[PDB]
Parts: sequence; structure tokens; C-alpha cells
Amino acid sequence: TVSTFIDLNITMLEDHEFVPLEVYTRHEIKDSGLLDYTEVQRRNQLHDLR
Amino acid sequence: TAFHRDDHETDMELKPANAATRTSRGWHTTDLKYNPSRVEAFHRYGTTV
Ligand SMILES: *[C@@H]1O[C@H](CO)[C@@H](O[C@@H]2O[C@H](CO)[C@@H](O)[C@H](O)[C@H]2NC(C)=O)[C@H](O)[C@H]1NC(C)=O
Repeated sequence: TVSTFIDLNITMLEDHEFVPLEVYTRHEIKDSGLLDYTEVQRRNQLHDLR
Repeated sequence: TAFHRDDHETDMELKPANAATRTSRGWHTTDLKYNPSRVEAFHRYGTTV
């Protein structure tokens, strides 16, 4: 068999899922400061009851 | 140099600190402050350590 047809190949672009990605979370940013003022306050205001 | 209750030197039992939330452990020896007894119309100094 010979053919008079001209081929053409089209495959659909497959699905692709995007997972959530973060370089730094806000908890790491809150921990970036050398002294979280709030936690220092809460610790130091327990001295009499401790 | 300072004394406790203006008293003689004494080695005291280290007592665990009373309970608290979100705090690391601690230990103390004295639970109360010392203030001098009363004599009228006078200045009196009372030490706690
Ligand atoms: C039509 O579709 C593609 C080319 O776009 C070819 O399919 C892939 O071919 C590769 C080798 O080139 C295989 O490893 C894969 O298994 C094939 N499928 C996919 C989804 O990649 C296919 O061969 C083409 N048709 C012809 C006749 O070549």
C-alpha cells in the first residue's frame, strides 16, 4: 500500500498541578528577630507568681 | 555583702518554683519578703535574699 495522505501529529498539552511553595514562612520571619518583644514580656512578668 | 532577714548565714533548701504555663523550670529558696518589726516613729531596714 502507498498513501496519498500527509501525516500530522498533535498531542494535547498534559495537565500540570502547581503545589504551594514558600521560600520563608511568616513564622520564620517572626523568628528572624533576635528578641520577640512579646515573648520576653510574657516570660518576665511571671517572676512574682513563679 | 548582704544577709537574709538580717540573720546569720545558712545553707537553704532549693525549692522548685511554683507552677506556671509556657515557662521553663526554676528553683528558689525563700517564698516571702522580710520587713522589720514595728517600733513607733522610726526608720527600720529589712533585707530579703
Ligand atoms: C506522535 O506524538 C509523539 C511526538 O510528538 C510521539 O509520542 C512519543 O514518542 C516518544 C519517542 O519519540 C515515546 O517515547 C513516547 O512514548 C511517545 N508518547 C509520548 C506521550 O511522549 C509519537 O511517536 C508520534 N507519532 C509517531 C508516529 O511518531
